[PDB]
Amino acid sequence: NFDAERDALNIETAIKTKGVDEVTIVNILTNRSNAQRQDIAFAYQRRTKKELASALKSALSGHLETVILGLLKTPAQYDASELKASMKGLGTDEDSLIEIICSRTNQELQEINRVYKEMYKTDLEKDIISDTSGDFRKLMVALAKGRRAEDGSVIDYELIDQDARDLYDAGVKRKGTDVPKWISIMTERSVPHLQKVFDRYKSYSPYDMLESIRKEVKGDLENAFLNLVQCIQNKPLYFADRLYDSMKGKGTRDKVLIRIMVSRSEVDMLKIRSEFKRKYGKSLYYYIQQDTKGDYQKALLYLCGGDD
Ligand SMILES: [Ca+2]
Ligand SMILES: [Ca+2]
Ligand SMILES: [Ca+2]
Ligand SMILES: [Ca+2]
Ligand SMILES: [Ca+2]
Ligand SMILES: [Ca+2]
Ligand SMILES: [Ca+2]
Repeated sequence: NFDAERDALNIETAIKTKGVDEVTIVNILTNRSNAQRQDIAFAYQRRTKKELASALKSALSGHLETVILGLLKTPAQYDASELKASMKGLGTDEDSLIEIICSRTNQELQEINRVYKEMYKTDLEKDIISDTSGDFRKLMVALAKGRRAEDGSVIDYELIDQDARDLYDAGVKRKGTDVPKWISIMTERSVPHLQKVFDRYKSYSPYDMLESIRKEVKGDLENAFLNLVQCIQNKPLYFADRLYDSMKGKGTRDKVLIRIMVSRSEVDMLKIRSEFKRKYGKSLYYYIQQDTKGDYQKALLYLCGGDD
């Protein structure tokens, strides 16, 4: 039913339309898959002798442009560029770096690592190492390797218990914190395993994993661990809370809102929407409506997929 050549045509027309027909441009790209958008972009370049992304960059502006260009990139290219941007210039955008490095799976990170080097001619790890220091750097480096254990069929009950005690002994039960021990367990073990480990941890500790983290560390490192545990325990809820934070207050933290909507639209948006509505009483759709306007809002609402 999909027709790249045709979509590339309608978009060329929309762009040509006096004043630029954004509604049409949004209606198409926000209602197509990422793979389909890739075909449309190929069909386009052939018809115009110019890259689709490049054409939309000249034709669009503001937050809408940000949404659209992000959508034209493959998942790995998007993440790679968002990562680069988080480290660009002196200083670092810790939140963004953390959000991506903590939430992506091995398969995603492997591709990201590959695409990153091709795009920027340097390894993601090298840039991370240059932009970070201390335990925070250690954690971000280990997670970025994308070498976490795969979901096994056999539940390792003995390991689950030892990991829990180790986590407990490394923090709550000692002066200071054996951060390396925490980094090792939380980056190497499979997600299903760690979910069980965190439950077993509650059998030994009066405070769960998240609260333990708040008690033991601070700064970027504390932020990384909290984000990571959330992604392990309930990723869809993790994104729902970040979505809530980017819109709850004055204005909007557009960069966060956009990245999540673009990067999770084809992954688990349905679950994010469900967790969001359950926790906040109103739909994700509703919050986007109150915080954004114009073609930008319409674009985000399409990526949302519907109201709840
Ligand atoms: Ca217009
Ligand atoms: Ca522009
Ligand atoms: Ca930097
Ligand atoms: Ca900073
Ligand atoms: Ca301690
Ligand atoms: Ca703290
Ligand atoms: Ca707001």
